[PDB]
Amino acid sequence: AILGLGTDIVEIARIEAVIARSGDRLARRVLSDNEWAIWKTHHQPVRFLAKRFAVKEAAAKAFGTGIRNGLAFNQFEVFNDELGKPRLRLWGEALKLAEKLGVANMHVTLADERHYACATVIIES
Amino acid sequence: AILGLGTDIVEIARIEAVIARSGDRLARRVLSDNEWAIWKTHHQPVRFLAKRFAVKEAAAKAFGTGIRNGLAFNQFEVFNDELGKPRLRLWGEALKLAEKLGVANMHVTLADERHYACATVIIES
Amino acid sequence: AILGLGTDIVEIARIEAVIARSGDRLARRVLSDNEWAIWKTHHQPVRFLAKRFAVKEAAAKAFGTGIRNGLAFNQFEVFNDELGKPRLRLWGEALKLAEKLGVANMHVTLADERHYACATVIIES
Ligand code: NA
Ligand code: NA
Ligand code: NA
Ligand code: NA
Ligand code: NA
Ligand code: NA
Ligand code: NA
Ligand code: NA
Ligand code: NA
Repeated sequence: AILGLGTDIVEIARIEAVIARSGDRLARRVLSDNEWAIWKTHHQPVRFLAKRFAVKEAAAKAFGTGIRNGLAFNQFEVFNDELGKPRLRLWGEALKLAEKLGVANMHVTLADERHYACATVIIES
Repeated sequence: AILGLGTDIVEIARIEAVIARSGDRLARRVLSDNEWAIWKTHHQPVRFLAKRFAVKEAAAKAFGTGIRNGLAFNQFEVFNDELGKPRLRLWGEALKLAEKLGVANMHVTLADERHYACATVIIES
Repeated sequence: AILGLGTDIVEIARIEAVIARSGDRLARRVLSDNEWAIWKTHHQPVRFLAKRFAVKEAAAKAFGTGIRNGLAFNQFEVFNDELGKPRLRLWGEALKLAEKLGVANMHVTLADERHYACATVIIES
């Protein structure tokens, strides 16, 4: 029943340094068009981006494919449900891959301390 | 089937600072009566509290309840079995919630370094 | 169904300090023959060893640390498949224990930042 498992850890100060070197580049690689617009106006953009990077990198690793099946970051996004829990929403080729794998349930968890954000994703049939 | 997933990370030095500001308040909030009695005489109270917080916060996220404070920290506790695996024991509304969700198994794992403790919890039917 | 869950976090500088004190001792203890051969010529050997330690401690916790004696980190070999995905290959008593437990699938995920490596392992029937 478990189709894949993924984890990530992000050092928030490293993302801050990346933004200072190359501006919006990291945000546009990692965020969807929708999420990019929220980062542009967020009050804690570095922490927002660090936590999203953690979730989306964990989700990409959970899907677990090489370049042949690229779950590009620009075809899925994270949102919070009514309880504040992170949830994944997929479209385009990202959603097509989930259908091909027979993904029936996705589990997402995220935590952050001052200096690090960590996330785990499990996809299941 | 996986019913929920939760993870947490705790910066031990942040817990140390919390204790310096407000004494036993954090311990009284996170620990059950039984766990409080061990903390009172523990040789590493800060680390004991940091690791229990990580496990119990991970566990609350795995239950992922919309019941306002449905998995209250004062209604469950952690112990180790003969294999060294951390285990959850629930009473009151916490146990009622577990029964309503149909929880048949609870998997808990915990790790700590000098500066951080982390934990992941999966509940399953 | 899930047979076990384990997580670990490794402070890389702690591994680096161990190596400065006792050289190859740690690597020779925890790594399998295959992993030892990579450690000897790796361009980032300390980071290699720290990440392997994270997987081996996570996998040990998943199987159950106090189960038996004669289990050892060098029997939890990690390798990369043709996609670069980390995978477990078991030898000796670890392989026997897996067969006794009815392990049908093993899921491994690993992530590293500059100061920490973390891993989670799930074994399943
Ligand atoms: Na921190
Ligand atoms: Na306190
Ligand atoms: Na204890
Ligand atoms: Na115990
Ligand atoms: Na348990
Ligand atoms: Na700390
Ligand atoms: Na540490
Ligand atoms: Na050594
Ligand atoms: Na780091």
